[PDB]
Amino acid sequence: SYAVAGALQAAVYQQLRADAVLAALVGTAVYDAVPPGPLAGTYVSLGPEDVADASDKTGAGAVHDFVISVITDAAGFATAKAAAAAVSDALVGADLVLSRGRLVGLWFLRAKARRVEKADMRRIDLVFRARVEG
Amino acid sequence: SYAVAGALQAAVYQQLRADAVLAALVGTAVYDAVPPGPLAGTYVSLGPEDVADASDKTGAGAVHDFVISVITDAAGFATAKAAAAAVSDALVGADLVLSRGRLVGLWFLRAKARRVEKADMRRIDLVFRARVEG
Amino acid sequence: SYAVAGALQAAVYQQLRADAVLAALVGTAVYDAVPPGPLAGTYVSLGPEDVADASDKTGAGAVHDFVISVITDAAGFATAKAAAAAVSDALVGADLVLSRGRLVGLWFLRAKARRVEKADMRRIDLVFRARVEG
Amino acid sequence: SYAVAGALQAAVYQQLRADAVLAALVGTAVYDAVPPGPLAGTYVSLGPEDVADASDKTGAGAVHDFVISVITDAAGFATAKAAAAAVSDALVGADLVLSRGRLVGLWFLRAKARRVEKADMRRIDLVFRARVEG
Amino acid sequence: SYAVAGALQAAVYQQLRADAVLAALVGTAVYDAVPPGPLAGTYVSLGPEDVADASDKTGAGAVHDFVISVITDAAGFATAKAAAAAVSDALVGADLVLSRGRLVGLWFLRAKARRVEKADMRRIDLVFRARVEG
Amino acid sequence: SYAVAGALQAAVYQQLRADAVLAALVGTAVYDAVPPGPLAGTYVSLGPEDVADASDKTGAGAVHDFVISVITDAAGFATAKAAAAAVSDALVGADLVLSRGRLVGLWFLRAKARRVEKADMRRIDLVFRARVEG
Amino acid sequence: RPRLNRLLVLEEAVRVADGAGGHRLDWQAKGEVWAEVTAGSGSERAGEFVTLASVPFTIVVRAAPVGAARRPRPEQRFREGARIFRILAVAERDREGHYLSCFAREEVVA
Amino acid sequence: RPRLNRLLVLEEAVRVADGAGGHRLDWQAKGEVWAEVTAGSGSERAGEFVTLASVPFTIVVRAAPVGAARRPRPEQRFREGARIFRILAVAERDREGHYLSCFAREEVVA
Amino acid sequence: RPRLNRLLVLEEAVRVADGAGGHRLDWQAKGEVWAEVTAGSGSERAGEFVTLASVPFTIVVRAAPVGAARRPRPEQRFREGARIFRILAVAERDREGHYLSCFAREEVVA
Amino acid sequence: RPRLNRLLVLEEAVRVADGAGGHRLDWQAKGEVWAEVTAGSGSERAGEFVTLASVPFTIVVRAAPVGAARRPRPEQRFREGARIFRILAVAERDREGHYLSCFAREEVVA
Amino acid sequence: RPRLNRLLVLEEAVRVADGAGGHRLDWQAKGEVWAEVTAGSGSERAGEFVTLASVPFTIVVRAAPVGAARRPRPEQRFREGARIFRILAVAERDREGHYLSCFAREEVVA
Amino acid sequence: RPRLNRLLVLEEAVRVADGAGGHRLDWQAKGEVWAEVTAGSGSERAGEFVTLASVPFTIVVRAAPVGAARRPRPEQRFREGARIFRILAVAERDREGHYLSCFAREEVVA
Repeated sequence: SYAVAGALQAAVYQQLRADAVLAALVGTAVYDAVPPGPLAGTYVSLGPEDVADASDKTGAGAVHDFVISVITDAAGFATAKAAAAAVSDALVGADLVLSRGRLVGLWFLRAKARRVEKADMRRIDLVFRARVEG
Repeated sequence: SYAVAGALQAAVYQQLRADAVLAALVGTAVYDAVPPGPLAGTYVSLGPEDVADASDKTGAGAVHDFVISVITDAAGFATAKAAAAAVSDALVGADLVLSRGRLVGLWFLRAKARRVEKADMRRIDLVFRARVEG
Repeated sequence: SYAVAGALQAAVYQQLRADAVLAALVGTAVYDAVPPGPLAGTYVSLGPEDVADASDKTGAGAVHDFVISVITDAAGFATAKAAAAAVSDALVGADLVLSRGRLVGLWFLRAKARRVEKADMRRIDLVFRARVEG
Repeated sequence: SYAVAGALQAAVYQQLRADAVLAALVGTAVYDAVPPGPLAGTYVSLGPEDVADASDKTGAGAVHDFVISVITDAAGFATAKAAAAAVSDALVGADLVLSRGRLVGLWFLRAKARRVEKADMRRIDLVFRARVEG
Repeated sequence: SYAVAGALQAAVYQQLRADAVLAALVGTAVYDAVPPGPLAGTYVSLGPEDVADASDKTGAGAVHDFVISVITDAAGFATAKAAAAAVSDALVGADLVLSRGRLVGLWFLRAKARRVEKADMRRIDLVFRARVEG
Repeated sequence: SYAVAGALQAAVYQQLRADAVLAALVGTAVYDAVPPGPLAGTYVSLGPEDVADASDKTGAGAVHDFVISVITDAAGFATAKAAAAAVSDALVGADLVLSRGRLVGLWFLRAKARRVEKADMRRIDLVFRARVEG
Repeated sequence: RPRLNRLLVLEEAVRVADGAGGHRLDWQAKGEVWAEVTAGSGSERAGEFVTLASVPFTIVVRAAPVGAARRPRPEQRFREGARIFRILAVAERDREGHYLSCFAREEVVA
Repeated sequence: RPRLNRLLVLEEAVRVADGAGGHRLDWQAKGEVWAEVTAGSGSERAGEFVTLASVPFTIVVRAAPVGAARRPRPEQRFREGARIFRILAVAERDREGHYLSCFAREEVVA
Repeated sequence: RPRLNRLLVLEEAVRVADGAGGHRLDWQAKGEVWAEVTAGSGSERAGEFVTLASVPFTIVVRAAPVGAARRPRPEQRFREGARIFRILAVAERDREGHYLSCFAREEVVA
Repeated sequence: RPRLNRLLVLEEAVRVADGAGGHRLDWQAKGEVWAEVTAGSGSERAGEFVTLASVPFTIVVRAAPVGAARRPRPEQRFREGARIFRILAVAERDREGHYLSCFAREEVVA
Repeated sequence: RPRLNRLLVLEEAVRVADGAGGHRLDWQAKGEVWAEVTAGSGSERAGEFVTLASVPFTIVVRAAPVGAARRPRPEQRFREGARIFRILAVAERDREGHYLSCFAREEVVA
Repeated sequence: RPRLNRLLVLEEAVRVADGAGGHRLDWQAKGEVWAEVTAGSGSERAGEFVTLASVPFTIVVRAAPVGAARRPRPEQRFREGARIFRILAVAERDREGHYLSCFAREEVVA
């Protein structure tokens, strides 16, 4: 998107699947591309960001408002909350390492939670603001 | 959603199904996941919140605007009002106990009321603001 | 919706079907639940409110923006105007009696008027602001 | 809608079909309810108002933003302009007589013009502001 | 729409099909009503205005925001740009002659450009502000 | 769109397909019109601008907010990021040469990134602000 | 060819125009036709605030020239007792032109 | 012609009006009919917050005049044990008028 | 093969262009064709502010080369008395090319 | 009449309620049925972020009274090895009542 | 098997690329095929600002390997005189592979 | 029973995971199947910025157990030369289980 967005999704994927919680609560089912197979059904997904172009005369940066959705096949979605709670416990104030530039603050934004389809699957989006500096 | 959202829906479900009114007006039909069977038809439902990220330098919190819908198969929906009146009598200024952090004020917000489908079923949403502190 | 909404729709239904005009202009066809039969076709309907939560530290109230629609099978909808004129003559500055709390002012708001379907039926919504005090 | 709306559509229908222009440009095809037959095809239509409730402590009034559409089966819609020009020449600053109250100013508002369906028929809405006093 | 709109579309059609550029770039394919035949496929179209009612106590005028679309069957739409560039070169600061009143300034507004259907045809709208004085 | 838009898309197409990166990351698959064949599947597309008419008394200009989308058939869209990163590395502060007038600043704007269809293809729009001077 | 068995009281409304341009309907009765009424697949349909129950009901009557009283125009409705059948369109079912398909609703409020 | 084999307890609700204009339903039982129940293509349907499982179930009973107790109006529902069949519409299936098609749902919450 | 029985007055409008670019139609008559008119399933359709009653009416005439007067172009309309049949498209029904399907509406305001 | 050839392990989940009102499913196995599985027209369907591949799969088993273990309720799912067939609805296929149509998905992520 | 009777001038456009990335089409003619043209149900379709009249026109030609001149690619269009038939897709109609279904429009502006 | 005549090179992509969670596909070839390819009704479909030409192409191969190499999973695609057939779903066409319906696209950019 902006130049940092190649490295940002890579590093927030690496801070995920390293937290001990959400590894005993989701498992290995944290991905962007879905591994085809049986579709385990309590995964998360980390793809849709958008940029709010916060830049400079000398240099330029980006505000990545990336969405991490939590999808859960369970009957209620109290299961999907603690998995999303372990997302938000892992990412606000992250201070991680990027491959192009660095980020300065990984804050938290709106996080809606609803039934996507036939009321069988439950999507909890989690928008995180990622002010990165190129 | 935010870290408190695992405990918030759990505690507002426990303050429901303990009020004496709405137990003689709905019954045991307060849930998130629907118990399959005959579908009694005068239930409520407590799932869709969203967060408005009110946080701090030192610590962080959340504004959960959770929706409690009231669904009713009766011909008119004066039956659905008093069940929703017993929702709102049970929740504004609740001062309940959470498992992760605590809430500081459970206020009241917009509460629309309409016919969802074929004008046979009537949905009364009730948005409550839940400023919780992690 | 809010606690007064059980009594508000009940009392505005009772001030309707007591006005002499709209009793010679609609008849007994003022309802929420439709009486099944032949569908007379020049009815009104009083169900969809929504609340704008005007409350207090000490006590709480509500702003019910309830919609009273006027439906008419006549070819033109000059017939539907005077029935809606007799709605608005009956309700602005009503000062009626409620069963839970009281209202302080039943004002008037937007009132759109259009063809709902196939241009055979004509819907005149009439939004009235009902600031009630619990 | 408001109490004046029974008399307002009646009087703006009577100022129409009395202008000499639009009587030689449309004919007798000014109506709300369509006379069934062959559908002449260069008519106008005067039904959909909405109210913006401009009222008082002592007395009450209304802002009727009524829409007069111009429909035309001609290939181009330069024919529909002069018919709509004869609408607007007939109504801005009208100072007509009502049966319930009076109006104080019949101004002019937005007037969009587009193809409704299959690009065969052309709709020119003409919104007129009618501040009436009950 | 307003009274000038009968003469405005007539005069902006006459300033088109008189520019030397867009006559060697479109041809005779500038119209409102489509001449039926083979549909040449690199036409423009001048019909949908809307009015923003800029008027007076003494006299009245209009702000016609008319849309001139450019449609092109070519594979890319660099062909459609120069035809739209020859539209905008012909109309901003036009100072033309009307039949009802006159215009005072024919400015330029937003001009979006996209694929309408199946990504085979490309529509370049060009909104021009026409402050006319009746 | 505006007069410069014939030359603007031509010059931003020429600065693309000349960068060394995105030539080893996309290839020759940078176009507006799609070359029919096998549809390689990791292309970009540069067509939909819109104008925000920033002009003058003496002279006139345009704000072209052109969209360059990145489409990718890969399973994840980390591949589509670095191709879009090589777009944004090629265009912000471009200072290129136009055929009609010149541009003064080619800045960066919002850049959303999502799954278009069946979640098989991934679209990364990249809106760039192009303040050109005619 | 259709077997006509129902008696449908055809009804046409006179249009008393009001002051605003809208006509007021009366639905005065017209002479009775004979018809067959063939049902379609019916299901309830969302009205305004009414859960109206509708069924398609292709009604077949005999024909007439268009300027005759016996033609059901789509202005008109049928009525068998208290069951009003609206007329959607009339369509000249037969090849030789002896029979007219009508199209109905029977929207009972339910 | 239909082979009637199921016993469906027809049920009509009396409408006790409340103060607000909405009637309260009771679903007191009515006399039992005999019917065939022919299924349609069924699939689950998104309710309010319920993933309701529905099947079309064209039910065929015998007929009566419209002012008789034996007609299922679309107000009413059928019930076979604990399986409530709503009535969408009634449509007079037979040509001679002996049989009525009904239209059902069987919305089980699932 | 189709049995042609109706006389349809084919009508083509001359396009007098106005000053704004829009042509003005006249619908001067053209020579009469013979045709069959086969109805489709008709229902009323929401117009602008008119509840227009439409039926599909596949009309079949004989054929001609495309630069001949006898071809109904989709510019044109048919008219039988006062019943105007618009032409949606013409489609060359026959395999050998003797007959043309047309496609009509008969939108009566109703 | 259907020829039953597949062995489908019927599975019913016990609903351990959590504190928030949502039950937790286990999908403990139930006894095995015999069934035929007839495919429908299948195509991939847009899931959440998954391009789920679905096929209709009308499954036909034998019947039972509604309060019996052998009835597949639409709560339950089938499973043949690792191919889970959800149940959309059950619909009593046979006229005499010997066979039940089920309705499946087989949503493989693909 | 199809009876081929029309002569369709197949046309392929050379793509002269412009400076902006968009190719400019020429529609130079290619060699003529023989084909049958079977119409579909046609109706007018809302274009941009044109009320385009379209008909489906499944065109059947003979086959070739995919790297041959005789295959109509969906890049190309047919043209019989002044009636341009676009090509939507080509689909290999025959089982043995002798015949190709094409898919056309004939969008006349009307 | 299907007559298998085409040679389709079945292809399965190995999923080399990148750092961000997205796998990178290779589409290494797998062993070749024999199949019939039956076309469906095809028309061009709006892609992203491409006017993609698609046809349904129900492909029928022989069967295998689900943990075998010969089953086309919907992960995989077919390829005949340069004509890639995606796989939408696989659905076990035969009653006895000898044949599998696949579902394809052949999206050529056109």
